[PDB]
Amino acid sequence: MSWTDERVSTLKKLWLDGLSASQIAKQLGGVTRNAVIGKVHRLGL
DNA sequence: CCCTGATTCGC
DNA sequence: GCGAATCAGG
Repeated sequence: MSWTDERVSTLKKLWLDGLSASQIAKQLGGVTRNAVIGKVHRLGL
């Protein structure tokens, strides 16, 4: 998949909750923990 | 051997 | 903008 606005919203919610990158990756599907960390960085979190 | 985030740069 | 493959550890 791709970083749709929906998926980014989910990432932000879960990260702001303190879930780890691998946990978020598993919840989302379609991305690795690497992709999640990279997106967290580009979002400025 | 399970796990954590951080970074570079080809794509 | 994206994320594999490191980096740097717990």
